[PDB]
Amino acid sequence: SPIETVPVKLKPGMDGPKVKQWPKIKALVEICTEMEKEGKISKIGPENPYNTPVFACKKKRKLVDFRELNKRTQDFWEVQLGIPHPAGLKKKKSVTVLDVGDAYFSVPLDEDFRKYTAFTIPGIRYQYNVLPQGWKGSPAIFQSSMTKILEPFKKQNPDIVIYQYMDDLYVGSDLEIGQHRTKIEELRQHLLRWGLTTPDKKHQKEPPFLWMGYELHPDKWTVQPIVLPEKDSWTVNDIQKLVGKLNWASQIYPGIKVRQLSKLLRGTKALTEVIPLTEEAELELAENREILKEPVHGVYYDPSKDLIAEIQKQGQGQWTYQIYQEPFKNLKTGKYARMRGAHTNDVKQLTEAVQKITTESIVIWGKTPKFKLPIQKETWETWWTEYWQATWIPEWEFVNTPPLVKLWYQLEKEPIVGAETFYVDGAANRETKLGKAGYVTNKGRQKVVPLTNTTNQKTELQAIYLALQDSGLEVNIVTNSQYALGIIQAQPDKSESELVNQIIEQLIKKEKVYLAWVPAHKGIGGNEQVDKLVSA
Amino acid sequence: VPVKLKPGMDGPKVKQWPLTEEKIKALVEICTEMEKEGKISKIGPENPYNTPVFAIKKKDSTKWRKLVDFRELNKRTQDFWEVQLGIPHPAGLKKKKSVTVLDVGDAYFSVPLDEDFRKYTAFTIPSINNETPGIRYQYNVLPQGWKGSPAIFQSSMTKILEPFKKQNPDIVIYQYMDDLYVGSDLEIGQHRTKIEELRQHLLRWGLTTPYELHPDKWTVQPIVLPEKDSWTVNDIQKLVGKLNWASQIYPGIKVRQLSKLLRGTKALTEVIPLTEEAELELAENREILKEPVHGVYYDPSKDLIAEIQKQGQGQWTYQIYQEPFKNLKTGKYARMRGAHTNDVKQLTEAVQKITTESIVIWGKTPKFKLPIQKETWETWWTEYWQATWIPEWEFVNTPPLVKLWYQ
DNA sequence: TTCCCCCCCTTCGGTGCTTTGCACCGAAGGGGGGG
Ligand SMILES: Cn1c(Cn2ccc(C(F)(F)F)c(Oc3cc(Cl)cc(C#N)c3)c2=O)n[nH]c1=O
Repeated sequence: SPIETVPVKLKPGMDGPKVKQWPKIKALVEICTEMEKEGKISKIGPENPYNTPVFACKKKRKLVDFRELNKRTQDFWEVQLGIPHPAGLKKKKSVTVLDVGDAYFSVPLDEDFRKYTAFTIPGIRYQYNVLPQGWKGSPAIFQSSMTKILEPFKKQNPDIVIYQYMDDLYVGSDLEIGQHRTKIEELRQHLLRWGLTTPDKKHQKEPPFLWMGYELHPDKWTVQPIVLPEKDSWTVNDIQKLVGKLNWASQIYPGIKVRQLSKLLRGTKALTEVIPLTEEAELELAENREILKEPVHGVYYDPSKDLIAEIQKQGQGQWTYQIYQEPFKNLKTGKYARMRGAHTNDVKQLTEAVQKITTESIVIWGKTPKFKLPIQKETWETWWTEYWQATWIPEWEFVNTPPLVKLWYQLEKEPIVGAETFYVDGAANRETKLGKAGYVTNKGRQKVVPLTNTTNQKTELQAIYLALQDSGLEVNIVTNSQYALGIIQAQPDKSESELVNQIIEQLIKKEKVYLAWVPAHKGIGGNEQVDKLVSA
Repeated sequence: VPVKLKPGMDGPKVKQWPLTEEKIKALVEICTEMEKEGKISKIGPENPYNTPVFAIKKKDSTKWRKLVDFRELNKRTQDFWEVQLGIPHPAGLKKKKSVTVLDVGDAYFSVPLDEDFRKYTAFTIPSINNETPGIRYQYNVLPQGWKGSPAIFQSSMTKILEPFKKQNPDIVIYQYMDDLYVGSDLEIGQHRTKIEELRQHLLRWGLTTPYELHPDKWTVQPIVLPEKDSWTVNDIQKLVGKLNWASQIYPGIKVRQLSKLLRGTKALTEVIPLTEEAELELAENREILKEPVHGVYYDPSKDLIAEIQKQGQGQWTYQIYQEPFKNLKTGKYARMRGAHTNDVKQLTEAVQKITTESIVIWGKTPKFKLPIQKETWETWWTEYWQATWIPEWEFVNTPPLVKLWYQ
């Protein structure tokens, strides 16, 4: 019965909502009378003109419209910072899942705020004497009251482990099941002392247990069956559902790719047009279904051992990790396909995936795993020593299984003897949006090509392109644009722009390349000539 | 002591980053004892404000200290820190000989906090695997890290220091956050005993209180030019580019005779002999670079920006400036202890050294421009941090291709 | 006349330079998980 109230107010500068009164009157009150029998709903006089849009559903159901009150209620901090994950659950000998019913209907709301959650059925005006369903502050207040109730019991019993998630308790113990039933009985009695009507035998469970897409067996765990829709005419909505289901199922199924399935979503107009699939997307979906065809399982945590988060590369910006504590007995499986930045190579994506796995594992288990990256230590040293950022990877070993990540081409550090030198430049007019890109070598050979709808950066990159076309194996390109040199220095593998892609395709073939920057419009050797050519 | 926000700003609403199990279960065992003796009291959902919190280990003392990220609450209540009362920076501390750093944070654990303001200083201890909702807390006594606390305790600290200051006026006393800089001209052997005497005197005031930094060694480094007899075309091009880039910072820089020296489309490698006119021009340029930059002055109204570059081989460079292309200070940091351990480490002690230098010299922490990706910094900057302050930083993404400070 | 928490991709706007294009980041829209 007694639960201490929590202060609740409104955002300053306005009163409660007041929507027009609505003109069921006796049949629906019978349901509400039962609430008035216990004390869920009270009697409000005409001195409280606040009103909310009433609404009644037929349950297969007062779905009250709170949106104005929901908007004007003061800010409540969202203390639920995540969702418990099965892979972080320690193997408990005895388990019991309690589903607290009448959760929001047994927490008293503060007397000052009661008048705002009004209800109009004309007389008698209703007000929610308890925590309303769908209100903004209901989850936080209920969760904090549950924590305040459950803290003394957890202090009394240290070996009992209780996971709370909104309106549900999950209790585990190393005790024998005969004593575990007893301990659950004292837990239920203590909970019922405070007015919470915890079920005694109706909803208590025995293995397997069920949670959000989570079947929990005595010594394993798995997702609930993910049925991927099968159809011949896929619209965008079905593609979105497919992508979501595959992303959810990737938590335990290894080897999932959804990049080509999502690429079809690009360019669509509305949520109804039918987008035909390609061969890439169809093959990827067939592979996903045929790897999802067999059942796979996870394992629970074990603090006595060390996590080991392997990483593999599935080709063209897709990575997969299998966090485990025992070989071939996974704890968790994931995937990293996010590509940030328009110009990156494989090592940058690998270290991004490493940081992602580190933060996920700190969230879930509490300690960073021992990575086994598919990268040679010498390659990582070469990358991180000669690069302008501060890249780190916590602790790792090497995995000798291809495909293997490595740097592709190495720009030379010093000018190379006996090889040709090219002076490239491009210029594009601001208004006409037309330009020209050209180069002058040391032998006096000059070549220029007009270009259309290419700006200064574009035409500078095309000048680099011509220099790489017309040169030999070794070459020294000299530029005056900072952007071009910056793009080519970071040693990218692939880029969203195709011009950078072909530049990289040529840099792969060349044996030795050196790029040097010189200031523009200041008369440095061949810059005058290559600017006179583009100044025509 | 009433405390108020700056009107028209919402309170701190920053989310808590995930923490290691060791850090979480040390934070819990610190916060329990803090709550037992009234320092912090639990709070409910109705408090909509939150600031991060995380555990560090100072000087590897095997014990754990608790930092609360107050970088936003300070930005809100800068009025209580710069308008109400802020201690002016002693101008003589720039030229001092040796300074020691002490912590008087525990001395701040006695002054009660403003009754209305407490609800803003709320933090949250997370839980592993989201087992239970994060245990929330709020502060009841003055907090260690908020710039309002030095403003409140300035009078009390001054009354504490008046006997020792009067007895020994030679030492210069400065206070930033809850840290104290004591600056002595005495010998190194006696300076330590004098600092121990100061600590004992602080103890004798009923307030408990728990390194020989030498400010005078900090001088603006001069940018240097290459020097060799056989100047290749590529090296002459690099020199001309460097002179162009330095023409902004030094108005007297002139590069014209070398421009006439490079006329033909010559190869970058073949040696081009350098005449006597260019030798005279190089000598004059080095003479100009011998003098320091002219025109840089410190304006307390504007903010300090500190840029960091990585030169590889465990070398970093920093430039503290207010108006762009006019560096208020330049430097270089190098340590082989980080490289054997990590690389974000090197950056972390680099930031600590820069911020300590700027507090001692100017009197306020710079806004950093780190050369690091945000995720790999926010993940790992708590494992090596050891200073009870946290300067504001922004991350750079465009590569600083210039890197002409060390060519 | 359902409220939120969390993840993933895609598109839009702000933002700072690289300076008027280009490359970042975050916030919004779909999906997924239900509680
Ligand atoms: C099955 N199982 C286990 C695994 N296990 C271990 C500890 C707990 C604890 F009581 F701590 F919550 C469990 O209760 C939960 C927790 C969560 Cl997030 C979801 C669900 C569901 N549906 C049940 C639990 O399922 N150990 N031994 C055994 O048979």
